[PDB]
Amino acid sequence: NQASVVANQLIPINTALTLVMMRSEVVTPVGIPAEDIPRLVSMQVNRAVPLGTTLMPDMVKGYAA
Repeated sequence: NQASVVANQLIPINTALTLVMMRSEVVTPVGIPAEDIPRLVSMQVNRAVPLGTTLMPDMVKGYAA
């Protein structure tokens, strides 16, 4: 089924995303699609994102699908 991006470590506020930060899992509710990982790289989050949190569109500065 449909995988989303999930935080693979705590991602602090205002921190640019790296590939080691993002895993993919089938979770609900559904978040940013796992195929968008590659383009989230270097975008910043606007809040701290705890380990295992699904990344949602409103958490990433500048994201529009």
